[PDB]
Amino acid sequence: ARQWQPDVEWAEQYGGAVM
Amino acid sequence: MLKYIIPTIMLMPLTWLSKNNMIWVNSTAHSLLISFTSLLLMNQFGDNSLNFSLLFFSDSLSTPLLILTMWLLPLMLMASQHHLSKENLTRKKLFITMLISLQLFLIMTFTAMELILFYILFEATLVPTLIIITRWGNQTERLNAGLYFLFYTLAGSLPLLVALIYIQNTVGSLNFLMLQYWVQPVHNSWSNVFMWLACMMAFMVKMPLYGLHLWLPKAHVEAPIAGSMVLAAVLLKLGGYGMLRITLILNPMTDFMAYPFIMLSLWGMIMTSSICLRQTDLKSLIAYSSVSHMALVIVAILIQTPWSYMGATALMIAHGLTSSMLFCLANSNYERIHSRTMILARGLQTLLPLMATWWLLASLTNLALPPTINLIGELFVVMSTFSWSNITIILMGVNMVITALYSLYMLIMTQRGKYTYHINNISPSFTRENALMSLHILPLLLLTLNPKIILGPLY
Amino acid sequence: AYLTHQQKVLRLYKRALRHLESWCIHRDKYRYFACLLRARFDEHKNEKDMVKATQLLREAEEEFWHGQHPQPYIFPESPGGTSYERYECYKVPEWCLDDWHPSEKAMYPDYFAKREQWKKLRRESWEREVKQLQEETPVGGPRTEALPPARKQGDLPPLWWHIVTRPRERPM
Amino acid sequence: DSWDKDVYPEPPRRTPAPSPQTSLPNPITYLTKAFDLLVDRPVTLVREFIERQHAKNKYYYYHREFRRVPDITECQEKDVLCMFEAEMQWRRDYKVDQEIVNIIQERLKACQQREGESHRQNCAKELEQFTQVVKAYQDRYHDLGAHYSARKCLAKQKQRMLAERKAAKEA
Amino acid sequence: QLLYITSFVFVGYYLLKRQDYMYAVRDHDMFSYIKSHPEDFPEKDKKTYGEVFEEFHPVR
Amino acid sequence: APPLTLEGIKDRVLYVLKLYDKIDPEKLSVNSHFMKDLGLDSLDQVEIIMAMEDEFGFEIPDIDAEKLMCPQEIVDYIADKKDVYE
Amino acid sequence: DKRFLKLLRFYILLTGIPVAIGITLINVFIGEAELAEIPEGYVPEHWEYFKHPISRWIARTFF
Amino acid sequence: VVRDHWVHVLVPMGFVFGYYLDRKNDEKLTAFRNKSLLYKRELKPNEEVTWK
Amino acid sequence: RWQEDPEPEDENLYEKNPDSHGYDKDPAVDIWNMRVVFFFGFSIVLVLGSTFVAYLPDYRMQEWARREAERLVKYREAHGLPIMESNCFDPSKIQLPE
Ligand SMILES: CCCCCCCCCCCCO[C@@H]1O[C@H](CO)[C@@H](O[C@H]2O[C@H](CO)[C@@H](O)[C@H](O)[C@H]2O)[C@H](O)[C@H]1O
Ligand SMILES: CCCCCCCCCCCCO[C@@H]1O[C@H](CO)[C@@H](O[C@H]2O[C@H](CO)[C@@H](O)[C@H](O)[C@H]2O)[C@H](O)[C@H]1O
Ligand SMILES: CCCCCCCCCCCCO[C@@H]1O[C@H](CO)[C@@H](O[C@H]2O[C@H](CO)[C@@H](O)[C@H](O)[C@H]2O)[C@H](O)[C@H]1O
Ligand SMILES: CCCCCCCCCCCCO[C@@H]1O[C@H](CO)[C@@H](O[C@H]2O[C@H](CO)[C@@H](O)[C@H](O)[C@H]2O)[C@H](O)[C@H]1O
Repeated sequence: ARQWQPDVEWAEQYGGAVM
Repeated sequence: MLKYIIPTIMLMPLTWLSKNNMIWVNSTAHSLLISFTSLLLMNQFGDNSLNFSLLFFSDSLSTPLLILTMWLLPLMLMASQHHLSKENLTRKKLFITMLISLQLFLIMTFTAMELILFYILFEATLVPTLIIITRWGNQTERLNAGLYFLFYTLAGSLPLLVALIYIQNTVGSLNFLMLQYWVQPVHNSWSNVFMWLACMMAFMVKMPLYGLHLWLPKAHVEAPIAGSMVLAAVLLKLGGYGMLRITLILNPMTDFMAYPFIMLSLWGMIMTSSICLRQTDLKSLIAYSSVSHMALVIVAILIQTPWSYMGATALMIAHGLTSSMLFCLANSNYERIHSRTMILARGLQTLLPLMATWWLLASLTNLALPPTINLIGELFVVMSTFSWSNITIILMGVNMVITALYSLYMLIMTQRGKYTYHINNISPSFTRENALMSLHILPLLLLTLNPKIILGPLY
Repeated sequence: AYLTHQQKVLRLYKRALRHLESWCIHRDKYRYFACLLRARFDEHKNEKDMVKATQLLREAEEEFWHGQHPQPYIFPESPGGTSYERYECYKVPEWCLDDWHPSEKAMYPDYFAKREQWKKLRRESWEREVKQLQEETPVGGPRTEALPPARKQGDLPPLWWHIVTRPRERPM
Repeated sequence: DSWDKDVYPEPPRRTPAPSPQTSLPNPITYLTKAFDLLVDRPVTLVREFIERQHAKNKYYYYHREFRRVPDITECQEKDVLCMFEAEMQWRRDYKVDQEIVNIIQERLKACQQREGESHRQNCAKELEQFTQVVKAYQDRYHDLGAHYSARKCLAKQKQRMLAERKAAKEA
Repeated sequence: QLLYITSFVFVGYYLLKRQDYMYAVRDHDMFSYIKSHPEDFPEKDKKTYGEVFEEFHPVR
Repeated sequence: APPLTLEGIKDRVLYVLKLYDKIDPEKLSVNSHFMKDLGLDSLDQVEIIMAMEDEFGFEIPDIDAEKLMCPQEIVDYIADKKDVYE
Repeated sequence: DKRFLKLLRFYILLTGIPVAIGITLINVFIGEAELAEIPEGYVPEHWEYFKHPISRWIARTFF
Repeated sequence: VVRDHWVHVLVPMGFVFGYYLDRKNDEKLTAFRNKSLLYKRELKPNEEVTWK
Repeated sequence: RWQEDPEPEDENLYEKNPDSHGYDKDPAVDIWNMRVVFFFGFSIVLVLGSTFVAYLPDYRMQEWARREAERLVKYREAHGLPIMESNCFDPSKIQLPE
């Protein structure tokens, strides 16, 4: 199983106005 | 110590300037030569330690840890080069650079004569370890494992920094040799109680003390094999080494401040051993095994007897080689079935007969079979802790029963029984994998022939 | 229980006789009581009231539980017997032969030539076997674990490899 | 012999002469003769050859003698240069005194085996000398702790001396 | 690359010289002040451990 | 133990049936249905299986036993478990 | 598995056999130092306080 | 010397360089060479430093 | 949903190299990496390192202490002095409080 890397759902945690 | 520091740094140019296909050959070959030269540190004397210069010294406590540290670097390269085989070339060199920088900090940590120098190098190990886990870990939870590791350590280290700087202010020096002659007794006061806690709680977290141990199973489950080898073998020992040095200046207050932490270790070792019986993850079982084994070291260091320091020294070395071996053994399975579940791949002795011999040897050392140094260390702690209070023999005796139960249960679950029908990719053990286990078990067993060199300064 | 009433009585009969045989030991003694026990089953063999027959069975089970041997005889290779699973450590799966080194495979040039033919036969038959199951399984999936026989000539029964190629009971 | 018999004494060995009362031949006698010829002679010849090679190359090694230096009782407080030499001296004495207790324990253990069923009466001096030596060692070093030192050793002695002063002042 | 090394060494040399000088100044001030105020830095009458008393804490 | 053969298994399977008083040793053949041809009932079939179990020294589970209805089926079942291919 | 254990024996014996032979020759032909009293006014070298030649050589060379 | 195998001297050379630096540092710490109460002695006919 | 490489099927080194030692895909590198590990790891560190440890000169003066202890026991028994006296320091050099 290859190394996990952030997907879109993970990245969108950081795309809002606030955390 | 420059005869070891400089060669270790030279591993960086060697790796970076090596031909593309030779990075693993060159780094492993020359890191073994450095390990060979580390045997010159064993010019120990009965009375005086080996004091090279104003910055670094070696005594019978740091020498075995120094030899263990430098022996481990070539073993981590062997363990690492498989799962990194598809990695980008530059990122391979950076991974090897992180391991080299970790050895560099570690050998200086164990030889620093100044405690504030010790602290900086002690705390510098975090950076390479954190990077290894979070960058080359394979799962999502490697990011949380990084933060828990980071903030558990700093939570204790920052109080430690304040306490050390306070001690240099009032004593004038933090040179360890000076502190042996200028040490003054610590009297009862709330101020000295918190000075005691600051000086010790940073080391208790790295051991780890039961209660503060929950960062360790997280880190292990998420770290790559090389991160697990260094973390189990050496990094846990930083706390033990720090406690063996700092307790010099905490007497006689350690007489009553030890009690809560002995209770946590005496009870914690029974509970962590019992937890090992119900673990479903193989790496998590070995992690909880370390907590149980390191609780003996905390008890031994805190009761402060000649027999307890000899026992604690032997335990740290013996557990270092054993725990590293167990992690590598579980990794060899994981590289095949790509899972850490202990019950997934069973009856492996049928398919991998020689790897089943390594499993047996590793388990026997874990349960401390005489005359292995695992038992010698464990026995000396039991003998001295019995003198401390006879009732402890019950908890010590029970722990040996439980330790046998889960060590052989892990052997029986994965190696015996019927093999799993649908798992049909169990290829024969590679020469690389067999050599890796023999380099753990042979030196571990050889030290039985001459155990004095791992019994510390009170031998 | 999945078993019909008729199946339940028979399993009790076989179970009852075996525990009776443990008590008696001697064959002449066992023969005498085995015939008396068969008589008890033969007495109500024609009962037609399924409430009485069901009662007769339940009472019989209670009697067996009171009279069972605490240590009944077990065939050595049956579950619980002294030889059960004794040989599982000698059963190696056949896929292990793929990992043999060429020099190891060279000692049996004729066995490994036959082995390739079976592997070829497995490869060639698989697609048909999958198709046969798809076009015979009712919508929603199977309702039982029973598998079909082959219909055409030159077709092998679906899902046969791990049954045909399983290890021998005395593999070494 | 090859060690100092004074440090490791052994009473003279009294072995009774054979006085057989049986016509049969003693099996041990013949096995002794065979062992001597088969085992002892070739083993001795090899040793004698080796001891001839050693004779042609005779070199010496010495037992290190440490000069005495002022004790911790004569060191000014916090004077590391004088404290360090008194601490190294104290540690060498500590390691030597551990070996004296081992020599006496060895004498005691050898006596218990040598005397046999009579050891309780015949090993009274070895037992007495062991009891006295263990008392002295305990008074010096017991309970100092893992971080022991000449300072802690001295503090233990002073506390003991004060208690004994009150013992004499009380009577 | 040679200019990066040369410029760092050039600036570093003067920084090390000032660094050394400021530490020499600190010692010069400290020693003269000790000279100017004898009453505040009196020599300690140094007992030996034979004369000084330390309470003994057994490690039992 | 000495190895078995298909003809050896068939010889002993019939041998046991020939010593059973409810079966006619003349009407008996490898293909006789214990129910249709030999006239036996469910209870007699159970005892036949127990006799074969005692003959060859191994147990046949009830789930498998109830389906063995002719001597040939018993012979085939034993050979499969003993890996007899003759 | 067989291949690894042959390699393990070979590389262990590659230096093991030469070492075992050398130790034997050192013991037989050089021998061990003889305990002696320090001659008056003689200051021994720190490696002269050990008995075995290999121990003496280690002290002379590395320590 | 070969462009293939010149990197194999970096670490062996580091050991020699480190070993030499270790020896030099001992020169800065000769304040008590032949002055300790335990070990001081008169100098042999050609000796000039008891150790170095 | 979004553009992404599929996970590559796991590879077996024995597939294209039945003599593989598991170190590398290159047979020449694979044998070399094996030799440096076995030679330096076993021939050098473990064999010579064990021999070196076996012959360490009187590690922590354990032999010297026994020899010295023998010398003192011989002296004190010949001159009638106690083998070991409880006071570690000469009481003439001590000055008790009060
Ligand atoms: C006990 C002595 C030392 C204690 C030191 C404690 C300080 C805190 C250290 C960890 C800080 C981690 O900071 C943050 O914590 C939470 C949980 O803890 C994690 O979040 C995780 O747990 C929370 C709740 O438990 C879930 O809602 C979340 O889905 C999950 O991802 C974050 O991913 C991590 O970024
Ligand atoms: C991991 C958690 C570990 C918890 C460990 C708990 C240990 C508890 C230690 C209690 C001892 C504290 O120290 C104790 O208190 C005060 C210091 O303010 C001292 O006493 C001093 O303050 C008190 C104030 O009440 C005055 O009465 C007294 O006149 C004064 O001398 C005591 O003589 C000292 O013995
Ligand atoms: C085989 C593997 C062993 C590990 C590797 C060790 C290699 C070196 C081993 C032996 C080295 C020679 O060891 C050395 O021999 C000479 C004998 O000539 C001794 O020298 C001694 O005897 C000779 C005369 O015979 C004189 O110089 C003098 O009397 C004395 O110095 C040394 O004190 C010893 O240290
Ligand atoms: C005191 C310190 C001693 C340190 C010793 C370290 C030993 C390390 C051994 C590595 C040996 C590698 O030596 C090797 O030699 C050959 C020719 O010379 C080089 O060149 C080779 O390249 C490829 C392999 O990739 C071969 O197929 C080709 O036939 C050959 O030309 C390699 O690029 C080099 O890797």
